[PDB]
Amino acid sequence: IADSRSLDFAGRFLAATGGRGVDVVLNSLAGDFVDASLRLLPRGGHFLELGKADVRDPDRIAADHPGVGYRAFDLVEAGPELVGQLLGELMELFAAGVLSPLPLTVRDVRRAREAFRLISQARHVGKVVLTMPPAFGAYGTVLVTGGTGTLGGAVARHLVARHGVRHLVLAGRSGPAADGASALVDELTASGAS
Ligand SMILES: NC(=O)c1ccc[n+]([C@@H]2O[C@H](COP(=O)([O-])OP(=O)(O)OC[C@H]3O[C@@H](n4cnc5c(N)ncnc54)[C@H](OP(=O)(O)O)[C@@H]3O)[C@@H](O)[C@H]2O)c1
Repeated sequence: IADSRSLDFAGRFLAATGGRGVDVVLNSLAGDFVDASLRLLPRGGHFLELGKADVRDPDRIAADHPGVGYRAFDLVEAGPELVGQLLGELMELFAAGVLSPLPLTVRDVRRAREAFRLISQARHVGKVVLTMPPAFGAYGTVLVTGGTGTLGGAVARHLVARHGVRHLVLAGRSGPAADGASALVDELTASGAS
């Protein structure tokens, strides 16, 4: 480990590798950091830049730092067919217990301003995720307890009418015995919902 806000790392790690340096260097930092990092490829290797400030020419790097293939890249350069394979390979590993989702700072999308402030102040933890408003869907089941009531049944009619609900379970102590129950079922089932 070493501090990211100084350049001590550059001569701290070459000293820890005994001058061999490393074999690959993934950068996000700009400015003087770019050159200070190439110093950790004395024996050459890969050096690859995510940051889009201070992009460099692969050839004047290969010259000034023999055996260093430099490529600044963006995830879009992979192409959609490759992403699928890569994502397949990753999901294989998440399911094997090798990779774990990062720490999450979660917010409701309607509260997105504050979320971007967290991010722009570097005060988020790991990954920020925004979660959409509540919604009923035609996929999956919806439970309406007391769905033989003044409105509980009226809600059921309306969920299927304008919320697209296609699967319902109405519940109550009486259950089917409730009056208007088998009548409300036939009414909703005719509306296309199980
Ligand atoms: N309607 C209004 O103007 C109004 C106003 C304010 C608040 N609310 C609230 O809105 C909700 C619906 O009220 P509502 O006006 O439609 O009265 P409701 O017609 O009597 O419907 C209430 C439903 O809840 C069921 N129920 C009672 N106890 C239950 C239990 N332990 N477990 C499962 N189901 C139970 C009843 O079925 P079973 O007896 O067969 O179990 C009944 O079908 C209530 O929670 C009420 O507090 C309604």
